[PDB]
Amino acid sequence: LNTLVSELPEIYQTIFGHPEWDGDAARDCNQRLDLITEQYDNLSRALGRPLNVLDLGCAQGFFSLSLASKGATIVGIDFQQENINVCRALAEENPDFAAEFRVGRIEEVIAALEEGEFDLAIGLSVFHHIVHLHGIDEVKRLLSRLADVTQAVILELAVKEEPFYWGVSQPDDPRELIEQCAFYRLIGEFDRPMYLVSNHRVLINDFNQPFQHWQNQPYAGAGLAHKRSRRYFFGEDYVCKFFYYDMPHGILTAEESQRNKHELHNEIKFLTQPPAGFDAPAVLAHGENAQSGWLVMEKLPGRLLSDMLAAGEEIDREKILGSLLRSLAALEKKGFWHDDVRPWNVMVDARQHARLIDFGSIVTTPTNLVQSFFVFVNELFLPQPWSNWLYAVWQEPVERWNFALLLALFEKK
Ligand SMILES: Nc1ncnc2c1ncn2[C@@H]1O[C@H](COP(=O)(O)OP(=O)(O)OP(=O)(O)O)[C@@H](O)[C@H]1O
Ligand SMILES: C[S@@+](CC[C@H](N)C(=O)[O-])C[C@H]1O[C@@H](n2cnc3c(N)ncnc32)[C@H](O)[C@@H]1O
Ligand SMILES: [Mg+2]
Ligand SMILES: [Mg+2]
Repeated sequence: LNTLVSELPEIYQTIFGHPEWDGDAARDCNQRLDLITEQYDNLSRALGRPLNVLDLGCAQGFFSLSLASKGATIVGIDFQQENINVCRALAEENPDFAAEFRVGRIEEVIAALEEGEFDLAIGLSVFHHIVHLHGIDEVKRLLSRLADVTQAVILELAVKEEPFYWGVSQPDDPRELIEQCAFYRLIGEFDRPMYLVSNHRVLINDFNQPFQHWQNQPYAGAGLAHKRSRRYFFGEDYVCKFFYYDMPHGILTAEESQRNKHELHNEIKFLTQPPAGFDAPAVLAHGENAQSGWLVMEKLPGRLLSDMLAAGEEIDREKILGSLLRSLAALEKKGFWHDDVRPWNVMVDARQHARLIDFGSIVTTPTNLVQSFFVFVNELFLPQPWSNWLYAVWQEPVERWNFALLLALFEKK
């Protein structure tokens, strides 16, 4: 071992189980391990078993042995013979660690990966070299591939502003390397951001679950209103709203950024403590960091009224309207209003019962929202008896218009 460590061109990491070398090492390593193992455990638990882990550019093997040290079956790749020779030496000293090391290039290793081989892959301070060599677009395709064949990827990414010659080749924002992947979240920063990424699972600390589908817009036909700053992930029994407070390319203004904040805090305040006698979807998890915030809630069944109308579906307008008026009256009695009641925020189930979603639209201060509900009634459809209903409402003075009165009048023929 002694000789193998002199044979290293550089001592990059702490050498595992050998404090004699801790001054020679360029990187102290512990702060980043505690974040990596914290995520190892989360995903280990969610999968229900120990993990297969791929350590890309493993250096002197510190992170792979540290993980093998907890039942992980690891593979370590580095393109320097000297590095792996040290890795195996350390692995031989720890003989019951399931630990294997290969001399290889990340580009080829990733190219040859089959889906499921590894649950977790780790790429710390290595992709910048590859961006310099092969370019931004080639590295995005490597990382898409790597995310597709694993459940989770941890990356620590060098940034352009660093005073090295390869800095100029890097994108403006390190998020440019991973924004094409479905899910990403910043989990730390050192002296360099560290991201947890996945194309298969929502990875929040208390909510680690696969998703079947995700979208970068709220509904068919929403356009680009949120400038792609909100992501929506659909599981079996949940929906996760993930809002970025800040985006690459500077595209989100300060006001757009506040909008993402207010709307999310507000929804959480509401769903966390909803007014008695109001069936609101349950909060399964929520949190935020400096970059973003998230809310995970129970998935209501059915389809958006907007899509049912788009597909020309046969709907019961009486049942949709009554159920929707019953809950708007109910909210109103308890001092709440929804300021965005439109087809695309109404979910309709198989029995034609209608529920609101998008509860960040809730305000707690009436006629102006009733007025606007007439646009909704109009989008919904005037035949009778709904022409009479509406004229009955219009005989009252506008100041008197509210949802109790819309509902009362609607219950008379
Ligand atoms: N509880 C839920 N159950 C089922 N689907 C939901 C639920 N919450 C949200 N959705 C779906 O996710 C989409 C986005 O949700 P929502 O409309 O609440 O987000 P938003 O960010 O407020 O967007 P916008 O205000 O632009 O409509 C909805 O259009 C709907 O398809
Ligand atoms: C700066 S280090 C990072 C070490 C370790 N992941 C960490 O952060 O502690 C970069 C490592 O990646 C290896 N490396 C760089 N480019 C590589 C490539 N294309 N293929 C394989 N290994 C590479 C180097 O040999 C070196 O050990
Ligand atoms: Mg909506
Ligand atoms: Mg909304």
